[PDB]
Amino acid sequence: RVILLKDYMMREQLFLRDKRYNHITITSENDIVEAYETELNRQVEIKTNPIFRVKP
Amino acid sequence: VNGLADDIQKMKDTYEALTLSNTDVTYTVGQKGDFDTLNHCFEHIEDLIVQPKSI
Repeated sequence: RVILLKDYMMREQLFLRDKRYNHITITSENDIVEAYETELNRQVEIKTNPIFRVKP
Repeated sequence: VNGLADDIQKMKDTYEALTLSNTDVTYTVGQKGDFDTLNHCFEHIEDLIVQPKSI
């Protein structure tokens, strides 16, 4: 169980690839977790009939 | 002896208040929050010796 404290402000991107994380749960002491300007802009391009680049 | 212990605890609190400058805070107002009403929360903030980086 990963608990984000009330002081945490999201400023980075979490990228998981090929990780079988069935068990992990992410919970916050707050109802809403705000997302501010990410330090490093990592974008993933989706190769689909319409091509659209996303920063998740 | 309890008075001496309370003085030492007040010293802990003063040091933490001084070092609070380079951290950030998050006060929750509500029934179950840190402060009962918004008026209390900004009465506490106005009393801070050193203003933190971002409340």
